[PDB]
Amino acid sequence: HVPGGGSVQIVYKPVDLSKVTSKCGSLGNIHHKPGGGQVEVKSEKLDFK
Amino acid sequence: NKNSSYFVEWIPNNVKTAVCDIPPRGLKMSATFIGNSTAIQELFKRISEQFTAMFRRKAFLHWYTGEGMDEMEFTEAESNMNDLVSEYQQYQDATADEQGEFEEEGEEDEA
Repeated sequence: HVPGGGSVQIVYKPVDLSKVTSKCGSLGNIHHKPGGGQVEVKSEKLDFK
Repeated sequence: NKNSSYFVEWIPNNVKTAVCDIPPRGLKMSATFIGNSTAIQELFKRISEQFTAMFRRKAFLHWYTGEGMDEMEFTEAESNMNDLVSEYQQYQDATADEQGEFEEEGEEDEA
């Protein structure tokens, strides 16, 4: 007989962050909205016709 | 007369007086001030820049939409806000002096 055991394997496994996916509201934007209307439309020059 | 730079030029005689017989307890005379100025455009700019800082990135919005708002409701309130702060700047540096009028252009030929 040959004594000294057979063989036994270690428990060890590789690791990864799985390309995981979540929500982001901030990622959906790069630009701001244009301004409101700064201009008068009511004014009249009061000509006596 | 002292503040001609801070009264609007197309509004003559800007002040509404009132002169009550009865001053507050303890004061021999007093007065309540009330002013409507283009200067308040700095409250509305401050609100709306601080609003955009939460809003454009959608900070704390789930607390409002979770009650039942939508982004549209924010959009209607922002559309009013951008109009109201513009309605200030529309009257800032507006004058009593008259603006001209124009014709149309767009025509040319060989000679």
